[PDB]
Amino acid sequence: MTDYIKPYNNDPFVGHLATPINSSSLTRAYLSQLPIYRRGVSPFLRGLEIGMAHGYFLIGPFVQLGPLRNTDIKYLAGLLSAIGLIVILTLGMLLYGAVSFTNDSQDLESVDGWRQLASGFLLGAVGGAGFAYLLLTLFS
Amino acid sequence: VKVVVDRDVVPTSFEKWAKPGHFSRSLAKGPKTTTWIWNLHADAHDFDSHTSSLEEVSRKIFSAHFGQLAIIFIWLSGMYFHGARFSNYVAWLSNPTGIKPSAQVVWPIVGQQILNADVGGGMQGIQITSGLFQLWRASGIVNELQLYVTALGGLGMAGLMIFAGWFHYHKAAPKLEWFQNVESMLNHHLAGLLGLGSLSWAGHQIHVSLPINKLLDAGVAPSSIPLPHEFILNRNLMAELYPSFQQGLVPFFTLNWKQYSDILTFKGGLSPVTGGLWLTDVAHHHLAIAVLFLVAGHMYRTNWGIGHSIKQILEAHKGPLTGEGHKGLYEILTTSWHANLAINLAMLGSLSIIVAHHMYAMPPYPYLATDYPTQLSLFTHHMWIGGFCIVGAGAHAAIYMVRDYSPTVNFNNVLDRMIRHRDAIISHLNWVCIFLGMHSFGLYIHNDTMRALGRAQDMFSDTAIQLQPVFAQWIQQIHTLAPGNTAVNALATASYAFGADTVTVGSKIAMMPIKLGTADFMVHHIHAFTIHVTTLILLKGVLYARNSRLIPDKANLGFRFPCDGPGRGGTCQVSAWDHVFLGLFWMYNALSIVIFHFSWKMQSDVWGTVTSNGAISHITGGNFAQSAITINGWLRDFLWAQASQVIQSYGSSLSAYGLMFLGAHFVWAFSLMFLFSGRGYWQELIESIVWAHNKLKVAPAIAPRALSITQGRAVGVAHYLLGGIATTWAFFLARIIAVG
Amino acid sequence: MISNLVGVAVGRYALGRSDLTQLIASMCFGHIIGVGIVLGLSNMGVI
Amino acid sequence: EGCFDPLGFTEVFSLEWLREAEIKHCRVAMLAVLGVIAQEFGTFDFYNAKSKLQLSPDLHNQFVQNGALQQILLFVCAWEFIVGLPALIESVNGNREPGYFGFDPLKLGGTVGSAQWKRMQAGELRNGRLAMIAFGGFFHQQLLTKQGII
Amino acid sequence: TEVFSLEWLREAEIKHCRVAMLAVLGVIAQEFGTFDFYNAKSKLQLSPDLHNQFVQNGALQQILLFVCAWEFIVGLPALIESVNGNREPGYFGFDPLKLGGTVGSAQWKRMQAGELRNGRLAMIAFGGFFHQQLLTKQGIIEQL
Ligand SMILES: CC1=C(C/C=C(\C)CCC[C@H](C)CCC[C@H](C)CCCC(C)C)C(=O)c2ccccc2C1=O
Repeated sequence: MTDYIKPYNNDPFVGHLATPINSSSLTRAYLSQLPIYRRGVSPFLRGLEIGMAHGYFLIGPFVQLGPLRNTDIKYLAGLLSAIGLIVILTLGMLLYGAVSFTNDSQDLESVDGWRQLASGFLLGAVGGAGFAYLLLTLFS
Repeated sequence: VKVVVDRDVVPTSFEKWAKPGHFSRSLAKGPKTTTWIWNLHADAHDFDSHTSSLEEVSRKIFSAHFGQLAIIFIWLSGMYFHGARFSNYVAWLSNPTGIKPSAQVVWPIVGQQILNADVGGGMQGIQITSGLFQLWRASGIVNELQLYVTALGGLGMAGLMIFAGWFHYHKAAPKLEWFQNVESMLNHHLAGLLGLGSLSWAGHQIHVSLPINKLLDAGVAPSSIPLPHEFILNRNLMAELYPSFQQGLVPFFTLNWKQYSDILTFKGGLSPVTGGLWLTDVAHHHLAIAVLFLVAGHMYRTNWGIGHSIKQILEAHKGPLTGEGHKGLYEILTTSWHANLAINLAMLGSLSIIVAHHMYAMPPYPYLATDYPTQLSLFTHHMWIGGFCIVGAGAHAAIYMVRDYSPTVNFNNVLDRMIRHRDAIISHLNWVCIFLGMHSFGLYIHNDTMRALGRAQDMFSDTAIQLQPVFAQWIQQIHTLAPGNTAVNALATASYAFGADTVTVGSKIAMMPIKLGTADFMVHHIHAFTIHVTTLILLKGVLYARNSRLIPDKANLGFRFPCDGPGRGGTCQVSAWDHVFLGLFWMYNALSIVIFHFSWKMQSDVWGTVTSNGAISHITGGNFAQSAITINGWLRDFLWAQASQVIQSYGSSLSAYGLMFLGAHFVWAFSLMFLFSGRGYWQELIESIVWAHNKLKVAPAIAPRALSITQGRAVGVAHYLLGGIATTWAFFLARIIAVG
Repeated sequence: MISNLVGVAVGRYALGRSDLTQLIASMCFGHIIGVGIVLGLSNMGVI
Repeated sequence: EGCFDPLGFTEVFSLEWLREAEIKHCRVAMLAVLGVIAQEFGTFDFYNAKSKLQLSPDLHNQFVQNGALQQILLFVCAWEFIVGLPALIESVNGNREPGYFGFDPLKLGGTVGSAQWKRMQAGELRNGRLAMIAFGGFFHQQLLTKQGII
Repeated sequence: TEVFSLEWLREAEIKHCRVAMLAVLGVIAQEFGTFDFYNAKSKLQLSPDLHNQFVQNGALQQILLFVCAWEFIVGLPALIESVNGNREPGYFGFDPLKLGGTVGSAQWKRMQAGELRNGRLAMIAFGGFFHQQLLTKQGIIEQL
């Protein structure tokens, strides 16, 4: 018994190696459950949900606050700016795999699986901008 | 707790004064360099850079305490003198409105007599904004004789402190054991100083209030004012002015406290006669604070065995995220004279700011709210004082990790964690600063773009309704309904800045329900931006002062060092004292924006005039309902319209505030000489002048050298602040006199 | 009156437990409990 | 002299250099009963009468003729004795004073000699301690209505 | 407790005790013929408030403050060391000091004979002598 087990194991058994607010022991498992870095899957699916999450809310800001927000046409300004930025952002994200070229044997996190998740990101972003598009139409 | 005195340690001799630099053998044998001339004064107050014997360091700082204390007493004893020899306080005592304040006269030498401002009362001079007349009126002082007696009584107390700081030293000297009695120290500071101080002044404004309250507020001449001793020598006079004095400390023992309700009340708000807070509420206030401090002054171990102690109090506080928490903090504060100074400078610095806010919010002195120059000056005065003090708190909280922190002696796992996950603290504050910057000032860029672009500012009006009157509006409404409901014993709010539509006017507006709007959310977040950046850089200098990732051997170099060299791409300005040097600058920007906000928003919506045909007409009538949202309005309607009151004064008596205004930019831009150039070029610049000095041998024995790398930056911030305060000092004292 | 003096006396005698047995501290704190309850009583004001 | 287990200390000072009040507390009471005998002594212009004495007939005018020096000198008299009590021994005491600790040693005195004493010494402050209960025992009634003779 | 500080303290006591005695023997001497006699009409014209701000005496006080300066600028160095200034009064006093010591056995320390008592009596008595006659207009309470 040296120092009586590290002053109470640094208070009631902390541990938590990959936890300190980066992702709790529940949240790190929630990240493994989270599709952006999902286990047991490859081509398209690691992405796809990425776009279905990003493009889904990209309609949000420019509908109420964008440079166009005072007439009836303004329901479209939230989507045109979003889709234009979606094309720009898709190019910017796809270019990362072109910059990387060291792990050509590790095709998942480098080039192959990288493009095989951004491919789902393109349809996810555009489609997700179209998914939240038809959600506020029946109430208007 | 024991009388341990080391009588006679240092003799009384002029021998040390004969040697320039006796405090250090390194600053005595080699005065062959110009740099030594500046090192003699730079280290003159760095007492921990001489001897390490704490029994002598404690016997060199308590000496400086009594020395500074004597300087302050010499300073205060003159204020009562200037308000008697040449002033207008008695005439202002009879006529307070038409007679402007003044307590400084000039002489006919070079035509400077134009500064004699026509204030009235048969005396000309220079207007004052120190609040001396309000304090003296709130003290019951009427005759000039009461000024001279207080001044002559101040000379005695000023001399006794010099003969005290020269007593416990060249004559006496307590041991080192007398300083670890921090337990016995807080029992005499919270009870002897705070306690008896809040009680002694409380017992004064109970018997001196009626020469101000039940006399000077009725309409009696200053000659008809009775004497303060005539009220005490005859208890029935106090009994008639207050029908509670007939008892004379009889229900005080009977616990029939309600019979003392003629002086002890809790009204709230302001008085519609004087112009400030109630003269009876402050007496009861200080009585309430005095008893609380008489209780709070008994908390630590003396020599009877009862009570807590800073030791086991901190040895008991734990916490999950803290680990070995709070323990060792006793050894932190009881060993380093420095260590107490940062927590003092931090608390007292924020205290000066908080009391500055409490000044304008609820004016405690009579005839203070209407006196706009004094009010505006005093707020920003304590504002900048606390700015310097909090940065000094960072300046020394950076000293601690370098000068008095050890990995074996003093230990708190809390402070350990502040240095173990140290890269996380500043990372959080960094992202917070950037989020509060790219938006608060980003929205400034946004709105200034919307106006020059066209119809975008028009569609911003709905967003101008947002944020503003959305938050903090309900807080004011809570305070509107706080009396009666959550304050049954209060017939008024905390201040009339809370009570809506309730305006108190004494020919000039005293307070207003400060209706937030338009851009208060903007400037408050400019504040929070400049506050988080200031806290970031200073806290960075605090916890990165010991362990640094770039250079691991950081403790060897020091605190006020230049850098390391051109290696590692470039190690430049990495000292914690430089985080304070730049910390002074972000504090400078913070306090500058806060004084701008306070000052201008006042006359925008608060300060104004009143007529019977209408209601309220401000000096500048509701301008920052739009001119605050953009950066342009801060120099289109703010920094531009102010030149009509600072420059258009040469034909009057306000010409000095224009000369100091235009001359403060000189010394500020003079700081741009040191904050931009380097010692290398300037050192190549001397040797040419020294060549001309070697041509005629007129070269001094003291070899001409450039300023130190650190001393140049210390002088640079000195001028950036002096030249960066005297301009707004001349500006705050420019318009407020013309529009007073 | 007598009820108030005995009120202070009972407020100082209700302070005689284990944590109060230390002489002068039990008396001073007694007034804190005594006068305080009286100030809480205050000729029965309450609400 | 009857007690058992409880904690409680009669007299005693932790630093035990408290002679400023303790030494004079039986002497301060000597000038207290002086007021009990009081200023009237028989015939001539009597100084004061009845229970009122102290403050009802305290003279209408009294900040000077009630001597400031009279109060001042008390402090001055105290300074001779009371100030000089931490240590502050003076050279005047004694003959052949050099090396005073060596000459005529004192010591504890519990041994054989000086048996059965200091009872007398301790006797006075017993009355002083008696007095504090007894003094204020008459003082509580002074606040009240004080009908007639009281 | 220290040497050089108590030096100026005991000196200032001596340097003013003679001043606090020649002034008493000067203020009493100038008012010996007008002490009583109907209380000199409340000090008569000797009341300081009645004086015309010392019109004729101001230029005289300046001359006095000048000469008195060098008088004390002789007292400052004459105290320094024993020789010259203090040494000649030194052996002068030693002539009565020898007889006084003979009357007082081994030495009879003269400072205990009356250097401190006279020095402090003059100061305290002159401090009270300046308040009873010059620092009270309305008595209110009878002064005894
Ligand atoms: C000018 C300058 C210097 C040189 C600074 C000097 C030489 C300071 C000069 C100040 C003194 C006080 C001026 C000389 C006056 C003498 C003291 C003589 C005075 C005698 C009577 C007037 C009292 C630097 O060392 C430096 C270093 C790093 C960046 C920039 C700079 C920089 O700009």
